[PDB]
Amino acid sequence: NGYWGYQEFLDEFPEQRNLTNALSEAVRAQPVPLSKPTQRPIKISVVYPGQQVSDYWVRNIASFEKRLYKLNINYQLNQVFTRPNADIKQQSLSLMEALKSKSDYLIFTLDTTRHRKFVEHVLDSTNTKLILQNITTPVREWDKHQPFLYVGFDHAEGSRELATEFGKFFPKHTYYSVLYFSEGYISDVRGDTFIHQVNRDNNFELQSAYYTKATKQSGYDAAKASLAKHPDVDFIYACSTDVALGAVDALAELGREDIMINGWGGGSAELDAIQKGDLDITVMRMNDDTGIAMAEAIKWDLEDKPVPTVYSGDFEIVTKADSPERIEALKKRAFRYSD
Ligand SMILES: C[C@]12OC[C@H](O)[C@H]1O[B-](O)(O)O2
Repeated sequence: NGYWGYQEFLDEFPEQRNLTNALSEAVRAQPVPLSKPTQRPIKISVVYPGQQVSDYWVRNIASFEKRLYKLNINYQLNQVFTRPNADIKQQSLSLMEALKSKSDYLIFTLDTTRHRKFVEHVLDSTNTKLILQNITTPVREWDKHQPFLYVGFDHAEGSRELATEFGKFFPKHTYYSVLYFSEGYISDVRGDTFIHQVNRDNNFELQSAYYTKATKQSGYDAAKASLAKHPDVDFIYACSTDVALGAVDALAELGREDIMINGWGGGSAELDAIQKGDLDITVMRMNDDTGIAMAEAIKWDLEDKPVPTVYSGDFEIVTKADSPERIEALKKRAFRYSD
């Protein structure tokens, strides 16, 4: 709460549903280069998390850049990567550092339930247009001055999808445990969604839930702790890729192939795990649509057209039973720009 649902926000503001639908159609269709020429190259700053097992951020940037080049948009890209185990203070520092640069657009990610007012205050203190990655639920407080774009793949949707699938894999009252992200927005929107739906619809019983540092090692450690205290579960729900892959390592170590485990995002490492059989299911992002959306949103802004506040991309479900052909087809769709 303090957030709009994606679909709810689109229901409340039809103009926005039009703008977002239009953007989706623009993403789907062939590049249509910049109508109105620019005065000079546009300056773009990026603050993203580096050194993760998840390829989402790097792929995102790659697709963004490809699409910019095809729209004949002339840009300069200053990329900053935050070291892992980087505090939120450290992230905020990287962020101010990037604001010094006085760029036209700033693309970044930050926990908005832990640094809500910080971001609200950055918003009110620069002419740089902000794009918030990996969030698709606009903040209610910010009605006076929303950022230029919230962009991502809606966490609650993907979680609902996973919930529905686990509902098919297992009978009512199944015991399970959860591996959250770090405390904050992602855990709330991927984990609690899942727990709520699964409890309400299938009467599953949660045996334990653990926060992580959002790293592979942490998902491994947390899986080990969790199974040490609660060995008897039929599956573990993981809130993210790195945590899932750590947990897979732990499950192999403890010899627990009787436990099911999901991925979250469906990037390359996950798809490999799925094809190996290590990961049982995932919800796959059609990854590149969000890089392209951002490039399309900047075009419109430069052609002086209205830009929607939010854009979410779509998902597919993938299981270890899917054929190589299905997988390759999905990769063809998701990594069309970033390969
Ligand atoms: C993008 C992301 O969101 C949280 C984490 O940064 C990534 O891991 B992930 O692939 O599970 O989704």
